[PDB]
Amino acid sequence: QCVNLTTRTQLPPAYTNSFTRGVYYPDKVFRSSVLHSTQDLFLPF
Amino acid sequence: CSNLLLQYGSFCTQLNRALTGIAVEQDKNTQEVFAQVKQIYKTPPIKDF
Ligand SMILES: *[C@@H]1O[C@H](CO)[C@@H](O)[C@H](O)[C@H]1NC(C)=O
Repeated sequence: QCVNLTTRTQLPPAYTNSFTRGVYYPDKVFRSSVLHSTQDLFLPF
Repeated sequence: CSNLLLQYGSFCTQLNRALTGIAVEQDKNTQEVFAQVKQIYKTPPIKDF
């Protein structure tokens, strides 16, 4: 059993700007004071 | 191939640095040869030498 919502006031989808977000560690290795380059799936700035 | 090449960024940075040094050196050579004097003299209109 499950109920479907009926009261909705919907607008067109909104957008914003993601800046310098979405960076994650690409490995389980400890590096200190190093400028490391990588390529992977990332959110563009 | 570029993803595989990413681990040779040190080598490629070295190469680009060397070539940039060469280019700056060429500009320096031309300047030190020709720009000995920074007063652009112009010949007199009359030719009585
Ligand atoms: C929600 O209501 C019923 C189930 O209660 C379902 O069959 C129906 O597909 C849903 N309505 C819409 C617009 O999707």
